Amino acid sequence: LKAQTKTEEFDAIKIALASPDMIRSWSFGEVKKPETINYRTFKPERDGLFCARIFGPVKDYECLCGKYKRLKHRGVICEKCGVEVTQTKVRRERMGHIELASPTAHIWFLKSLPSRIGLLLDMPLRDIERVLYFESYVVIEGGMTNLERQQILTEEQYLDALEEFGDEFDAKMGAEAIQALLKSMDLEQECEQLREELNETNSETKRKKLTKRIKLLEAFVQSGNKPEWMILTVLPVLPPDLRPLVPLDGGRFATSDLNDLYRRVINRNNRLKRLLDLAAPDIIVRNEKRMLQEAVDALLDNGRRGRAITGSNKRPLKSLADMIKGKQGRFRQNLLGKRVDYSGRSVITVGPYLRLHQCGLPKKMALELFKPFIYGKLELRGLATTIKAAKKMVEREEAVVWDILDEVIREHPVLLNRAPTLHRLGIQAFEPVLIEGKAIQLHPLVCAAYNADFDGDQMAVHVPLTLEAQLEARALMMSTNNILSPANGEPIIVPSQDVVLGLYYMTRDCVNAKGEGMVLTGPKEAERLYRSGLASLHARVKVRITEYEKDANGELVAKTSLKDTTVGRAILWMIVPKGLPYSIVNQALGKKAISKMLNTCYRILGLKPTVIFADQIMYTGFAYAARSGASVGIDDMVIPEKKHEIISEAEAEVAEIQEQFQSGLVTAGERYNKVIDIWAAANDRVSKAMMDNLQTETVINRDGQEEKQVSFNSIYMMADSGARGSAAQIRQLAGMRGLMAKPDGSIIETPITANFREGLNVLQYFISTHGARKGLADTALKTANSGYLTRRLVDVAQDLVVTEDDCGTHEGIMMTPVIEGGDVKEPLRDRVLGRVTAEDVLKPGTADILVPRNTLLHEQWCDLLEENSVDAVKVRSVVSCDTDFGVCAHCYGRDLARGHIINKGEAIGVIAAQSIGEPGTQLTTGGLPRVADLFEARRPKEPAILAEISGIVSFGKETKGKRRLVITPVDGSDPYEEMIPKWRQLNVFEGERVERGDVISDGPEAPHDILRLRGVHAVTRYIVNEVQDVYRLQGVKINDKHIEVIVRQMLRKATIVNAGSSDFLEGEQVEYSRVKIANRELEANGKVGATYSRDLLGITKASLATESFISAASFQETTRVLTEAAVAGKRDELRGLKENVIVGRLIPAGTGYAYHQDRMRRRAAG
Amino acid sequence: TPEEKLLRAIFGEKASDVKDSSLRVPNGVSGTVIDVQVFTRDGVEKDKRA
Amino acid sequence: GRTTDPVRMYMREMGTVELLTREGEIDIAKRIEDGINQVQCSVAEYPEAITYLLEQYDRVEAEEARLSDLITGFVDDPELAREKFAELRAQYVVTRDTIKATAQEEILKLSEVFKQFRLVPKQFDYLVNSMRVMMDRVRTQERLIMKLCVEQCKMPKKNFITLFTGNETSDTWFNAAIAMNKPWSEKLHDVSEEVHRALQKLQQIEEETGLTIEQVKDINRRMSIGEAKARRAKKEMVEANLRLVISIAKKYTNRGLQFLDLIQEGNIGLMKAVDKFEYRRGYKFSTYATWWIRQAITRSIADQARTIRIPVHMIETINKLNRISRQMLQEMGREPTPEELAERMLMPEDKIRKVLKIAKEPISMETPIGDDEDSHLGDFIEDTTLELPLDSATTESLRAATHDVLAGLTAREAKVLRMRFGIDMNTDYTLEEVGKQFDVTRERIRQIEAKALRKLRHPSRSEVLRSFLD
Ligand SMILES: [Mg+2]
Ligand SMILES: [Zn+2]
Ligand SMILES: [Zn+2]
Repeated sequence: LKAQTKTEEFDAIKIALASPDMIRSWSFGEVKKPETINYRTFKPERDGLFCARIFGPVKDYECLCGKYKRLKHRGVICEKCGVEVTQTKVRRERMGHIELASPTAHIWFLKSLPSRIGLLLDMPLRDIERVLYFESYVVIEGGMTNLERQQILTEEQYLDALEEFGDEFDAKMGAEAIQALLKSMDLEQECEQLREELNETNSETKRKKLTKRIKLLEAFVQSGNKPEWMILTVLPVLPPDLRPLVPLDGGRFATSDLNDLYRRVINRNNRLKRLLDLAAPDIIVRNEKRMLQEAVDALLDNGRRGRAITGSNKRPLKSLADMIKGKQGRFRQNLLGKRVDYSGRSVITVGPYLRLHQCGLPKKMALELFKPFIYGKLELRGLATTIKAAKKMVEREEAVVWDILDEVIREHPVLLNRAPTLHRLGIQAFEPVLIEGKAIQLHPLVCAAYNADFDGDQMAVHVPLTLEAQLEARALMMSTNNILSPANGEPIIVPSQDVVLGLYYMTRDCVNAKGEGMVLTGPKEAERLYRSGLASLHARVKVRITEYEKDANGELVAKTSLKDTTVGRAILWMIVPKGLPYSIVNQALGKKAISKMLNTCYRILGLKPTVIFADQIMYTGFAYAARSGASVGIDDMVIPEKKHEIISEAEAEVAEIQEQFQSGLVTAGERYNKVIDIWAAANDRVSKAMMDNLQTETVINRDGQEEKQVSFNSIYMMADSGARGSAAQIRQLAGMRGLMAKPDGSIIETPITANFREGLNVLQYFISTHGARKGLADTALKTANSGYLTRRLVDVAQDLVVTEDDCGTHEGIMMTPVIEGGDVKEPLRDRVLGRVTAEDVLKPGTADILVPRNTLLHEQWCDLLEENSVDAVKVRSVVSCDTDFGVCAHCYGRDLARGHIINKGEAIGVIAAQSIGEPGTQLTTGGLPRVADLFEARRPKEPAILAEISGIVSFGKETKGKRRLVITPVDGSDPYEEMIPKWRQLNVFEGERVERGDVISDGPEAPHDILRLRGVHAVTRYIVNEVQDVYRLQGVKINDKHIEVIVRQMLRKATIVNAGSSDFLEGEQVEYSRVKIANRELEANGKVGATYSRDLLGITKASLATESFISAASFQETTRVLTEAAVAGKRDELRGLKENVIVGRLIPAGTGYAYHQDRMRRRAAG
Repeated sequence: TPEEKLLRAIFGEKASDVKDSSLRVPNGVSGTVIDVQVFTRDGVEKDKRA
Repeated sequence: GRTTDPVRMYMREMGTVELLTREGEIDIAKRIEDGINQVQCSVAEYPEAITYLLEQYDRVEAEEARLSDLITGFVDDPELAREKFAELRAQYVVTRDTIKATAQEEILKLSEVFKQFRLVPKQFDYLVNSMRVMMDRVRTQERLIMKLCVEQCKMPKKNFITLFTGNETSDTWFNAAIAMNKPWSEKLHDVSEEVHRALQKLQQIEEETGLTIEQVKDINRRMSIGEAKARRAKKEMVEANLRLVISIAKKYTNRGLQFLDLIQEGNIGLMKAVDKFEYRRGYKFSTYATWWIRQAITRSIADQARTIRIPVHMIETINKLNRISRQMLQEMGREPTPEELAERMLMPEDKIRKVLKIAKEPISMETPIGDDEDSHLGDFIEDTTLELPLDSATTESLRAATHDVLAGLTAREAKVLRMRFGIDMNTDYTLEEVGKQFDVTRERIRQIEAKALRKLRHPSRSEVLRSFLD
């Protein structure tokens, strides 16, 4: 079967050097003229940069001369001036060329950092350029006389050598010379010779270089490029509509700078032809060749020579290289962004009446957005005669069409997005609800995920046009379908502030009120009791309730009892569906507990009940918060009655120490520390005074004289419930606020003795100012840093997607509680939850299999684990997965917005990166830079060293900057001898044995070491635990999984040690290697298998390694990537995400996985 | 072109040699005209309104 | 060292060349005279170079050409030209029949009278070209006859040149030297059919050109020599005088062309100056060359320095226009009205606006607009040539509307209407044409059409097609 010829749908792409003939293939004519347009009739001047004959008609299906104007005549080339009449779009397509008189270097291959022509010819750059400028003569094919082949002579030397050597000696100069070198070059001969030379001499200096060069040469052979190609004979011209001359207002014109450049090249070239035909002296024609080289170089990539300036304008003219590069990056225009139809934006407002599955959409906006749909529907029913008339109807805004829009809106979700998109939840899909007004209404419960306040934040809407986009929006991007953070299984739909103050005020108990101690049949008459004013919202009461438990087998058990609770809890219980116990609502319901309620509800009753539950919780929260009449007054903030006294005593301390300094008893510095310490203590005193007073000081009467309970004071309830405020800010409101520091960071020894409730004075405020500005600047900067980190992260991962289902390995990491120094800084439960057991675990007794090998440990399995005392669970990690080029779902974990195991095809690397990066603003050596350092694998500043090998050690030689440590293992040879600088204080015992990876000194260690001297599991544990230290210290929840996938990408590369297939020291993909040695262990050589060594590459480095050049050209240096790929003739197969986004085809993740896989298998097949 | 022509033939319209460039109030903004100014090239005849 | 920036690698390269002494200019010029005159004389000694000129003049008076395309004047009008040519032809018709020892003195004079003719450069070029081509033709047979002996039939070149020189036509060498019993003698028999048959053109040359193969080489050899001398000397002069070119080109700097572009065009100007110069007028070469270089520069700038090329007189006009404003700027203590300079100038006076507008240069499409942000001017240029989807839909709908409607009429009325217009068919048809394809032909068709439209004109129908009018 003929495969095909004309346009199929392509796969891969290929890049290479271009032939004079191949360049001529694209060219439909030679531009012989600098002229553009006629200057009156603006028609293109034939034949020039803008030409109808070479390129195309100026207007659709119309000849230039005007003879053939009819759409009937198409493939006709007009007799007058040949122009085939065809759409004017082709003027945006067709190429052309220019035949250069003298050969010309392609500046991309001359100035690329490892100069291509230069290291191909094994010639230095300066020599090559020197020759190019006609400043020296260079030998070519020297024959046997006196002279080296690449040797460079001068005027006198060339003349002398010529007088001696006649023929059988050859030298040229300028571009023609270099081209002669490249053309004369035989790669094959060099190959043979170099292999031999490699073989004979043993020196590292010789053979390293030798081997690198021969490999380079064979790589360039394999191609298909040949050397002469780096030198330009023919120069292609960019199609004119891509560098347009188009008119403006006032009759003015504006055009691309490429026309200036091309014009320059053409003029100088033609002038060179002239100077050749006029028989000009060498000095002149040479200058013309130099100028032409400069012109071509300026056209291709400007700035690697003189930086030509555009006409009359100082600003340097943009060149083709700059046309490719873009800027603000690192941004290739799919990357930075692209304008999109069917979309809009505006200020957002509240809309609490909404179910969380919908959003208020302004009438006008929805009208303008769904316009084509409205047209088509209108004429579908017949309300509009034709599409034209349908426009005129909606343009009239006739009364009918609103009813049609109600139809087109119903089942048809819209995408809402906010500005700082961090994690994937930054975009969510809702159902449009038509709303009067220009503002968008956004569900309160979602305000968390968006990080969207109501202070004038704006949101953007997008319409999912195609059917697949509607179903993708509804089954994936839908609001209700992500109720959980992808970072951690904890609910992101957790009620925020007003609502939690509502449920808190509802469920809390006072000591006494109306209805205290009575008895009621159930929640119904409890609410009925409250609403009529008889019983207080909160009063201690026994009521009969019926709870349910599903603890039968998939079946709900009913039970009823008398519960000691409050009227409020009783009323609220009406909302709690089915199987949940009454215990959950019987507490005080803080922002934390109110969340665990929802979480438990989800993991018990499923999605739908959790959704409707959450909705109800929000509604009742708002309503009862409004009923509550919560407020904030000036007397709501209570200053400790003991404050002034504390201030006084602490103030006496300073004067004690001051007198001591005047008496010389204490020095200056120690004194400073003392006074700073006394004030620092005073602050804690006032804080822990105001907190006692504020918290418990409601003293209230029940029956007998007195009792005291937690306060009903507003600001307290706010800070306590989790609504808003915190003990720090409350402390700053009532008690004195802090100690400040000068710009230096030297902390002022006179703290602010006044707070916000009292007035601050001039000094106190002026001193607070610096802290303020440093705060704003710092946070505004940490935004940028966070962004950078996420970027590095997704660049490092991306294409990692769940590919296979089960790789089926017993391998994994050993999961224990973190158990740090105190008790249990994080439990075993959270660490092992949602993960999959590597192997079947014991009871304390055995042949008892409680959990059998690979079973996703869901909450129940985990609680079974907790019932027994089990202290340890080996867990499959993404880092150890046997599957190549991705991760198997069975080894990943369950985690998702859904509680079920991860689906085949979801791209986990991206959401991992996003998950690590979203909280990144919250982080305050330590901090966010610590995280960056960890992921970059950077060796610390003053690191320790670990024993290279086990066995007894001892000290030898002396004081040469290093006092050597000689290691002595039991059985093995001694020879490992390391040189440790003696001016650092050691640890290791001169008379004792040390295991490999022991402390031979103190200080932080480089993870490279931890990988090498300890091992893979050790280093992944080190990374994950350290970054988790950074985050967890800040109260950030990030599952180990994501850091573990990042880690997997970090160690991706490994350097070979042994042999039998590939080269000795090559850094190479383990996936590649392991696949090749697993393939090698059988068949092939019976076993030739090659050893490797795992390598730790930092994220920014690991991102550098990519097979796809379309991808590399995105975030890397474009100019270098395209060259470096072009020489090798590198053929990009796509495969990964970035390239497919760039080329504008389906993502090979997601819904796309089905397609790409289906195609990928169809490829390399029958 | 074709059927357009046909259409003009049926309805007999003199479709103009003049396109409409008139300045009209931007979509959605609604107000009252408080003033009008007319600037003319020095030497071109002032229109009636001006 | 070399800082690159080719202005330097040029400046330093020419900076070596020494300034000519006053006398040295005369040395070079004299060398030029010698050199050229050599090729002129070598042309004069060529019989075909005479006969050709004769036949060409015979073409001139036969009205197949004009006197301007043959002679650029002699030393000295058309009647005078006619008689001068009569003189040339006369010397030709004597010299021709004297080819019986005495003729030489007359052939020299034939050369002289031929030398009195100043040919159009194109004609001269044709002559010299023809000569050298003739020498290529001789080289053909020379290399054929050489290789057919030495390389093929195995004969030494040493003994090959012996019976060669002085004859190389007759059979004295070919048929009398093979019997010499040399090791290379009997070997010559195998190629004999190939050598003697190619000898025809060889002896033919002495007929056409009227010169033995001996002289044919000599003459244009001397010619080549002269040419070489000329180019050598002239080059020397140019290279000597580059400094002048640079010095002038420094005046034209910001006119919109690069420095090296300037100095190169000016270099070409100097080249021309050397080509047309004569030291015999006593006019200094410096002040004579200055004009030429300045001419190359000025004439080049006007032409190539614009993205939109404009005619020269236009540019001049624009310049004048820029001056008037200089007289009258402070004079009309604003600026002169756009209509004032119009009356100053000689021409119609509304042309100011047009000319003033056309003369403006385009703006860089990369011109940065606000924020320094990547929004640059060209990013804001919309495509007005594209058709909106909203309209495209209505077009695709118009197709359905008209298709339905013509499906409503009678098939012959539908055919006549679809025919009368370009509807779903190529071009559209003259009503006569429509007749012929119908065979029912004339006034007749139009009737149907009218009524056809009439049927479509009032409803069920028109309502839809009517809604299409905006
Ligand atoms: Mg905000
Ligand atoms: Zn034409
Ligand atoms: Zn796995």
